[PDB]
Amino acid sequence: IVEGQDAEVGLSPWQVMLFRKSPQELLCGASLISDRWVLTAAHCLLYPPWDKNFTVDDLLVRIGKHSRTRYERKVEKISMLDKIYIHPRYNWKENLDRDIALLKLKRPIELSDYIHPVCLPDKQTAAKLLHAGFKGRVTGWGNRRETWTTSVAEVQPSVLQVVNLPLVERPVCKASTRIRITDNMFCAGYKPGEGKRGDACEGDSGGPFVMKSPYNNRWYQMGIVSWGEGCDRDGKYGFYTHVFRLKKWIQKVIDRLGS
Amino acid sequence: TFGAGEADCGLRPLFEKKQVQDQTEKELFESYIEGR
Ligand SMILES: Cc1ccc(S(=O)(=O)N[C@@H](Cc2ccc(C(=N)N)cc2)C(=O)N2CCCCC2)cc1
Repeated sequence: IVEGQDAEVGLSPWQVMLFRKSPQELLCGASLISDRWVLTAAHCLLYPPWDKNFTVDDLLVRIGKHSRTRYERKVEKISMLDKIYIHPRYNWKENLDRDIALLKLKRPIELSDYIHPVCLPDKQTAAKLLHAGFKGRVTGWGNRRETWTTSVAEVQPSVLQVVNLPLVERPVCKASTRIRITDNMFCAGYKPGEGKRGDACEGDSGGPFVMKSPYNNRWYQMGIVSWGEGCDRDGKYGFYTHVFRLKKWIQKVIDRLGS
Repeated sequence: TFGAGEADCGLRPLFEKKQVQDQTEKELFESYIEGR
């Protein structure tokens, strides 16, 4: 998280972490939306240009961390995936439209203080809450700055980061990027005058953008950290999958069928 | 998984349930009354 501050223990208890089986790296954030399923960005799994194609037996998942680095025995749970669900209409070879995947876990997972589901948005919560200037929250463990690499980079946190970021109107999103923006995407971030900065960045992809309703005091996931041209570049905005615009698909796979 | 809410969902144990706001939560609640 560019311009992150350390998280309070317990702040994103739905935050899952994606990990390569061997050798051991963090690949993306993700969120626990049931005891059974993890939501994440499709690009965490299939991005062809970059040899990303991850088989179910190549990833395991981590729920309930705080440290990026050290296995917190007391609190943390490690599940392997039973199955993966990338969308059939995920358009990688153009603009990553519908960059959304799902992950079914082989165990059901056991909620703690520290392990707990976020709410999926309904109609009244999207319509009310998704407007320009309402800020929502981004978490994860990836870079605090843009990097190439050497033997590694330098810019990886100790602790889960937070930043809170305004949602950006569509004209100013469209206009920030050379790239074809769909009604399935939105952008967040501070406009150029606006004093504060902050962004997701490599490592934060897959993670949740959450918004808290003043109606019932709970959290809804509205975006998934999808993409950006750099990490927090002036003039450029952070791109996010409209989870709700795709609630169609999320329940397709979870109930097997049902529209 | 459901839409709308699992009854338990999105209500964090250490905060929601424990009658406690976290540190950067009023930034959001502010962004709403300054919006509409
Ligand atoms: C269409 C596109 C746009 C940007 C990039 S990137 O290399 O500049 N930036 C990276 C890393 C990244 C991820 C997320 C963010 C962000 N949400 N702020 C920023 C940067 C990216 O978007 N991804 C996700 C897709 C796989 C490549 C890695 C690549 C592809």
